[PDB]
Amino acid sequence: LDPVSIKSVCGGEESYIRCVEYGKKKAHYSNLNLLAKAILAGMFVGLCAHASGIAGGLFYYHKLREIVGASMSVFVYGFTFPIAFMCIICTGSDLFTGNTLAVTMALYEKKVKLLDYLRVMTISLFGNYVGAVSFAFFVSYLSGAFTNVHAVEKNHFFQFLNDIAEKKVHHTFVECVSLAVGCNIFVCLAVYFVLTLKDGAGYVFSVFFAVYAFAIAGYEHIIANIYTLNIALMVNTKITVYQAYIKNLLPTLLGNYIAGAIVLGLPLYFIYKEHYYNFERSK
Amino acid sequence: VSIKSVCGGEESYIRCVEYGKKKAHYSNLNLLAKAILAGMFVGLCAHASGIAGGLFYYHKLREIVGASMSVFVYGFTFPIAFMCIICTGSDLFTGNTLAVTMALYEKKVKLLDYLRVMTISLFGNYVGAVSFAFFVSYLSGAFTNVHAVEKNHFFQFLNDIAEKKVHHTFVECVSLAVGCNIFVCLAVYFVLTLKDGAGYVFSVFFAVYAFAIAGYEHIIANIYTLNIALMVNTKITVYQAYIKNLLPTLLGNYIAGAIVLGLPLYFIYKEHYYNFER
Amino acid sequence: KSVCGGEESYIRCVEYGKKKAHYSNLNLLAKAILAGMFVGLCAHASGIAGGLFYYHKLREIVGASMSVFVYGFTFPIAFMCIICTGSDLFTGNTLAVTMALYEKKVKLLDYLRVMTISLFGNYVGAVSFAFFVSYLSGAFTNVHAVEKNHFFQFLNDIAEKKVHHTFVECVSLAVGCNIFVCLAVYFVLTLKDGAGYVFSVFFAVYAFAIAGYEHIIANIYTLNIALMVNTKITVYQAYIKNLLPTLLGNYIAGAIVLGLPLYFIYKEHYYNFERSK
Amino acid sequence: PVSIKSVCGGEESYIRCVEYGKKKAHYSNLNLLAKAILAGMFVGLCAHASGIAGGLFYYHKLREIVGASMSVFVYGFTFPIAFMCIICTGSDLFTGNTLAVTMALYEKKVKLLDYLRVMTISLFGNYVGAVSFAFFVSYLSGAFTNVHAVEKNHFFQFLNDIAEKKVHHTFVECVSLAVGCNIFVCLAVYFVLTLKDGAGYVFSVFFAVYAFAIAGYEHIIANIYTLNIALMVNTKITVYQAYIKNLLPTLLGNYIAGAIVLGLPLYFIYKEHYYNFER
Amino acid sequence: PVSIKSVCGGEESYIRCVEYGKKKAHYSNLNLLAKAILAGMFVGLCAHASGIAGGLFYYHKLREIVGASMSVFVYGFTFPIAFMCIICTGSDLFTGNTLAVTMALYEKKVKLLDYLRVMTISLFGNYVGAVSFAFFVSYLSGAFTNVHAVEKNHFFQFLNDIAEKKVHHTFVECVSLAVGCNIFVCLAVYFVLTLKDGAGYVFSVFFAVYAFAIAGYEHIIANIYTLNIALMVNTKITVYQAYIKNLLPTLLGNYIAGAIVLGLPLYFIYKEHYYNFERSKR
Repeated sequence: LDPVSIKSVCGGEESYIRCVEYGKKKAHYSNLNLLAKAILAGMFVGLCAHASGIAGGLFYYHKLREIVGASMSVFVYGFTFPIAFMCIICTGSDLFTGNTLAVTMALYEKKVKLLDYLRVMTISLFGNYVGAVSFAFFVSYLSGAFTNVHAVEKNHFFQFLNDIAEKKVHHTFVECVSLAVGCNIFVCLAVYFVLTLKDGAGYVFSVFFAVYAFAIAGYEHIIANIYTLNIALMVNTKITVYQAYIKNLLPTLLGNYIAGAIVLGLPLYFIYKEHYYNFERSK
Repeated sequence: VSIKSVCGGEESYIRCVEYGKKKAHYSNLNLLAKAILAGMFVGLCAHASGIAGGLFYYHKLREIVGASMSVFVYGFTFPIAFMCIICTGSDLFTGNTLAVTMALYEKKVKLLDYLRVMTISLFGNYVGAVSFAFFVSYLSGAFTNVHAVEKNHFFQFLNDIAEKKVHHTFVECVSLAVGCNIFVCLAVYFVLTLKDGAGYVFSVFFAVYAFAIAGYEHIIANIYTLNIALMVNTKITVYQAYIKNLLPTLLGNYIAGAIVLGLPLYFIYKEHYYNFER
Repeated sequence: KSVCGGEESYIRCVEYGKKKAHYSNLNLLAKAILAGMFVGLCAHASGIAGGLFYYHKLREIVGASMSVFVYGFTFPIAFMCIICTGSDLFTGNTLAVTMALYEKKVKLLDYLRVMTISLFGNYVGAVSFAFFVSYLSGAFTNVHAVEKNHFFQFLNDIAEKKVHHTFVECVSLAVGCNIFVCLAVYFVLTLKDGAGYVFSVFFAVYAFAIAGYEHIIANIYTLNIALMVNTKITVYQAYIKNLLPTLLGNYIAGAIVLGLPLYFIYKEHYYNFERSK
Repeated sequence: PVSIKSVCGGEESYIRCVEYGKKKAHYSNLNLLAKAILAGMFVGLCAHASGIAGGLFYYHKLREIVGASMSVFVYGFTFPIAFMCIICTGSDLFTGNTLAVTMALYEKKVKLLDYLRVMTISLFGNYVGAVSFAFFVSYLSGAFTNVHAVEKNHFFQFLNDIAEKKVHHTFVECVSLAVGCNIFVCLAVYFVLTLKDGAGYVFSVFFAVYAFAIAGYEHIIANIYTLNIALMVNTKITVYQAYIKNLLPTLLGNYIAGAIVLGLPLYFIYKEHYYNFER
Repeated sequence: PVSIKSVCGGEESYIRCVEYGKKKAHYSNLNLLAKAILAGMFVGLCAHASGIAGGLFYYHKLREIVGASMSVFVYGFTFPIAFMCIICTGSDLFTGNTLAVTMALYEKKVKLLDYLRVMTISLFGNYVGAVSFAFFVSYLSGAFTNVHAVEKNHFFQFLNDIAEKKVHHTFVECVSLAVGCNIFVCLAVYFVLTLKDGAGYVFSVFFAVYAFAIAGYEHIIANIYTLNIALMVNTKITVYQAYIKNLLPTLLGNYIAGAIVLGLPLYFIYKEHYYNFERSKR
């Protein structure tokens, strides 16, 4: 006897087509369903961010730092954080960062009209913001986790956050923009990874490595940064709204959109636009 | 030749709805044993993980890394509980909320069966956890106070985790339980959708690991930890255990499983379960 | 799909347990011996590892955490070999052949023959890999210098602990062990894929080990070799205090706490499945 | 019950290799250039990420105990995802192409000019993408700046040390290190061509990449990224040391690894059965 | 939804093995030689990588606190990639193919002449590949050079230690350690042969070879590469202590493990089941 082979891989035309169709479907939903999907996605992001911050603050201890700095903490933070996108995608959710590439690709192919593009993007952005800030208020702020203690021994869950936030509010426009470009490149790949492996083992680990690289690299995300900076504002961490909404979030937003539609959408449309035709004529 | 293993959203929603539905033809007596066995599994993994963490809680290591490696290895070790629970047909409260409540919302179950399934499973988990705490953890002398400071790294850890679980306030434990049960319901959704074997392990692993290393409270693990921390004469009072820790984390886990994930999910997908029947 | 769980698992298990009696006697003995020396192999490995990390100056900071961690990380490879080769190990089969007995698929004499022969073969394999490999290698010998002796102190520091545990302690720890191992066999026969096999057995065994639970077969190896290298123990302590309670506890767990309930849980399904055809 | 064999042997990996290489030259001169640029982009991005990791693990005090141990390990843990992105995106890397297309040629499926067409388009696009990402992201971010203080300057100092060590080798050393690198790389390509699984695709490449990373091997495209960005951030190196001392030897070695060490023996083993295959 | 299971363990994993060990003997002399040489190249490559890792971790100040733990740990984490190379590219390795060729002989599918021929070709190719990589790559690359400076020499000293531990053994010690090594690697071959799924191959062989390496057992090919590179970079050993004190015992023990300790019970257990395979084949 001899077993039978299974094709657990299919790339190229297949993946691009899957992504364009994904972007196409997002049209014939309704406003409420997209709203809810986006809010759930924001909730998941915020939850995994809470978890990763607590890990980091554990490893960001009074004395470890005098030797090791912020390495172990950022590492475990990155290690803990990617579970979120698995939740998001396998729940049926909508992420603004993940929708840039797919839906602008469906736009380029002249399937999703413009008003649809705009309302989908706006609703997803709004819902993600809602989810993240909500989870920042109810679950985190009321849990007394990241609150100041005035004890060098015990306050290592505060400094960490503070530090990270104090880091994201001193860069310049160009810096944040490029870092967000890198972020969205990664997460778009991560999305491409989950629309291509078509198996359980492949999804988890590809998305894991993508998001771990994103985190350990120090890049920026409009949905993660919202959570972090809002909650740091809830604790009276040494930042303000100016330093957060007016300085950082707009850079990250524009960088994500760029890396989504231009850096990675135009090339992919150009390369494959001629094989997406032979699939639409047949059917 | 070619077909895709993973299936999210619609298929997974139908799956979870039917899984909640099937908890109501089991004649009131398989549920009890299934629950007690899941509780035994919980307490077993908790014993193992507490030993793991008391190892990295040594006298001198505390000074430098201060309770980091302990929590990390505890989280790394705890997950297998869920795999053994699911691969055995057992029943767990924190994971039954989501499914049975979705089934309820769809008018495939009544309030009677819903309430009694909830109650039976809760009681079975309590029974299993306390039984394992008595038979294995207390008589094994693994968590005995050896007053010497070199060898007492197994007791202190427990004393210094439960002591934390019992000096919260209400809202705090409620929120932390909401987080925990969101993670858990999500691990269950995974295990129902992936249906592969690879993610069947690693998705649940990562989810439970985040749960543990984040600081969230789980109703069953709490029962075990606190009961066995009572057996060994820690500095926790029996009032600080049942009226400060279990009530709020229970409420929070039910909140999370029932309204946070369930309601919006049933709202996004109500339409597409109305078509499968026909 | 590549996983069913719950019902089909019980049936797979009782069938796997039922085929152990059509086997000839010697074949079963050979499988048991192979499994014993597999256990001894992986134990030698895990021990050299935990000894590497039981270093003179590393102890004074972390104590013994790194060593036991590496032990638990390395050991979870024997049972993969036992399963893939078609062997038969005692702790793993306690549950399997007791269920076949419950459903009236196996008699008493044959069930007990299976148990005796498998235990004997496991002992043979363990002691054989001990003598012919671990003791002639000169790997655990003493050197009388704290710089290199970290491979012997470890042993002197572990079998001096399995020994001093009292009766109920060893019984409960063996219970935990055999529960983990029963779940491991359940998984490895119900999760139908390589990733599933490997990563559902690995975590179970790592937890068993890191938890301080005692296994009948592993402790045989450890105590034999600890006797050969002239550690600070004795045959009395090695056989009476540690092995008999471990055996009793492993059997109690595999055969009562775990198989007696689920048997009642999933009885009608096996019954009608055998009435099917 | 069903029987499954998601793996395949060497008789068909070689054929897939041949076919992949054969296909590679049938594309336009435009989409090939774009694929190359995209692969270089991926490479530069993951190199940025891995270098920031390694520098994070390069603190003042952690150096005085473990030197440069953990940094290389985390670097090599982070580096591998580049080839996943590349292969699943449909893009081509120059090193991978060196073995894939040389074989297409030996079998006489391709001709002598499309080989060079493809090689040069790929190398040009890889250089373009690497240098572009080095500029738009790694120099516009102040990540690898010389802040001039031993607390944070580690992020730069690491690069300095790595770069300096990379450019002080003799001609015969870099060619051999490059040989090893490209061997591992073409072998990971072989893997992802034959195994046909997500677990495979991910981890078979993870291990190989971690290996040629932490072994101190030299890769042709990686080096374009880290040497060009080094020039930007004003390390203690020089363009002569960066181009005539590393890239020429590295390229020669990568090529004589992809196309001789592994290419000729394989073409001797499995050529007969390719004749069996065609008909 | 349809069920799929990949691993058909036990009985099947024997049959395949036999056929495997048989194909090696229908091949030609050029093919098998090239295959062995490629496997040797792979072994030498991965061993160089692993030594560099371990010495990077064997830093002057790290040793005074940890000894040699992290070194061997990362060595064992890095080495288990040669095996996948050899498996997927179709090479004839010695310690591995010994069990299969035995099984093919015991089952009277192969002759004694052919057995000796295949074994000699395999071992010769391994020696060639490993020495070629130890000279053309590892020795010219100055990786393991002596600098006579402790802040930097930690890639040399590591080697100078490993070898200086492999050549203060006695005969029975090395024989048993080789027995163990081969009981591990033959087992790894069994895993990939019977798993038939992606993660199976990689992670099974990874754990097996990691345990092997961390165990301290000796494998005939790796020791060739290591002792030869050490002789190149002028450690404190010589050739007598290389082939007379380590390689003969190691090959002996490995062959014993392959064809006697393991396998022979696998013939006795299953000899019939092979006979169960032809008559119903047609």
